[PDB]
Amino acid sequence: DLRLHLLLNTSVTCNDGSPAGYYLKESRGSRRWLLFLEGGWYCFNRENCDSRYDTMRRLMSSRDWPRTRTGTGILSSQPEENPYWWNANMVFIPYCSSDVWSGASSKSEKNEYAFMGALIIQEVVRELLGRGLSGAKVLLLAGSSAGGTGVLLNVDRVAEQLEKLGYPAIQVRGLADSGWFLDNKQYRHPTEAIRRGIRYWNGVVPERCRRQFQEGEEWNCFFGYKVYPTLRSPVFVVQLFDEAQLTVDNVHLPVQEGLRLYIQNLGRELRHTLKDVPASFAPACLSHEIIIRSHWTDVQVKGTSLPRALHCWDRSLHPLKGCPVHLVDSCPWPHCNPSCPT
Ligand SMILES: Nc1ccccc1OCc1ccccc1
Ligand SMILES: *[C@@H]1O[C@H](CO)[C@@H](O)[C@H](O)[C@H]1NC(C)=O
Repeated sequence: DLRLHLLLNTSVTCNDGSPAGYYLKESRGSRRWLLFLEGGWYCFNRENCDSRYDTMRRLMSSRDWPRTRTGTGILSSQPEENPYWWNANMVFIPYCSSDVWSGASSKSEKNEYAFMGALIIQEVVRELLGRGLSGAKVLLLAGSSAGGTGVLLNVDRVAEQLEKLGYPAIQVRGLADSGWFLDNKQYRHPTEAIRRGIRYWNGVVPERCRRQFQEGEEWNCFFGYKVYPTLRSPVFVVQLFDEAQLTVDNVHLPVQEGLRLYIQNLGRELRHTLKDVPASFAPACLSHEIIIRSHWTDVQVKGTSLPRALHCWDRSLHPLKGCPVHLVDSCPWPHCNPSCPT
């Protein structure tokens, strides 16, 4: 169980103006800190956000949040469930801003909703420094789905925040799970929704990526293969046949030739975008998310599991014999890897 803390600065808020927060379980014998960003799609205009407020309200408000949450997967404290970081300080940051963690705009007489994802992350970091984060050696910013894209947009800002506050010895790193998407052609007839959302949210993207693509084109920085080369912090990417990617591509699974080629080309393109990413784990499976699932230990690429690959990453940041960090499947069809989830 991680315990809820609502933010002391009550001007940093969920969509509806209620306080944002975080769930914490401390481990005083450890200098490692794991901050996990929840996902859950997004909303991009007044009518679409009103719909979400009716039937997905925990993703827009803290009013009904429980006082505790169970840590699962990489957030478990049990070595059998979490071979990687079972002894770490654990933080779960709920997603209540509907802005893929990019916003910095308050509720006002002009704005029915507040979109403060980027500021929520900053304020969680700032309040944690008083509860032990000041003594950390490593801060791992992790996240799944919209939270995985949120890692890519925020990891370098966290590094900058800690340097300017006077903690230059804390090593900031990122782990982006199921947040690496392609702006490809649909199978039957996305970038428009992000382009509209960014204006609706006052969304912010990393500075080097913003300077490459310039005004009006910041939406490009929500796509992993375009924003990742601009990042300075070390980032491990977990992603080949992602179900959210296929949903936006209008693919629903006796497969004819046209769809067979479409699916095989998608896997080849994903593989291509990861060729020059040295810390990555990309199995040939149809699935979505992995790192907070209890059975995240079962899947393997080339004989190496995800917890092992992350441990090898840690060792590399002190090539390694028998402990690889770049693991991408080469076979071309979903589930050609025998260890894919059932
Ligand atoms: N909405 C969004 C949010 C984050 C990153 C990209 C995004 O574009 C939409 C999208 C395109 C392809 C596959 C999945 C989603
Ligand atoms: C509370 O958060 C807001 C938004 O980031 C900021 O303007 C303000 O400085 C914060 N308050 C304090 C006391 O730090």
